[PDB]
Amino acid sequence: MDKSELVQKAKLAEQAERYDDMAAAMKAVTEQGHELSNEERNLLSVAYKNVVGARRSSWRVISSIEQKTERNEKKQQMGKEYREKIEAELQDICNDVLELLDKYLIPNATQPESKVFYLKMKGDYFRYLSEVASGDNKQTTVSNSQQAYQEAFEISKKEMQPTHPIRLGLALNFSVFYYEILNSPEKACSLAKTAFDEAIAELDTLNEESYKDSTLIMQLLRDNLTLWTS
Amino acid sequence: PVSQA
Ligand SMILES: *[C@@H]1O[C@H](CO)[C@@H](O)[C@H](O)[C@H]1NC(C)=O
Repeated sequence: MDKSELVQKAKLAEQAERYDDMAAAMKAVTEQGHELSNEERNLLSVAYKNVVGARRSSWRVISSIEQKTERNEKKQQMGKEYREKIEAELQDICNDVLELLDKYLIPNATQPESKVFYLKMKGDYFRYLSEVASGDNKQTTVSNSQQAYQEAFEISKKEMQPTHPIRLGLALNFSVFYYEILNSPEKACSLAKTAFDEAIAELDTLNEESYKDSTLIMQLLRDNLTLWTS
Repeated sequence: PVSQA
């Protein structure tokens, strides 16, 4: 089917708040093997962010409940079976996206913006996997995340302005990656502050709407920078 | 901590 159809069905899906449909559609467009427009690239990004965010919150909840003082060994068993059911789901979603990034999106990437964007996404859906990973499989995922983030980063430094949202975006998630995954506040605050001060240094020359999305992301960088340092 | 998609 035409991208046009899939993209419309995907937009319809978004308003309908049905993201499984949305992602499944944006996935179908990706698999056609043609570079996404910045619109189609943001539909996919949004689609899977919600499809996964559901399982993440689901997983976290069942993990907080499984933490509670539960007597019934049965109620404790099903708790694990359910947390693990949700994990396998959380895992499929990540693999599917990481598959798309590897097979279609990242290699077909043509512009520096796109490349950095998909590399940040690669880092994210490894960071997701690392949250519910175990044993040796964990170390692998945690590492892969950092590779993707890091690769994105050196492209953003060399090809993009400090105030560019996609670079501001990368800075945020990567700084967050350090804080939650690797449990390292210093690196987290280090990356955030740098990404922030480099931004205000050239935040006067860019004005109005190029400066809306930028500040919002710099808002979050600043919100984390304060919380973490306190 | 907050983030961005
Ligand atoms: C939003 O922030 C949360 C918590 O830091 C993170 O798990 C998630 O990856 C972020 N969103 C994206 C699209 O990276």
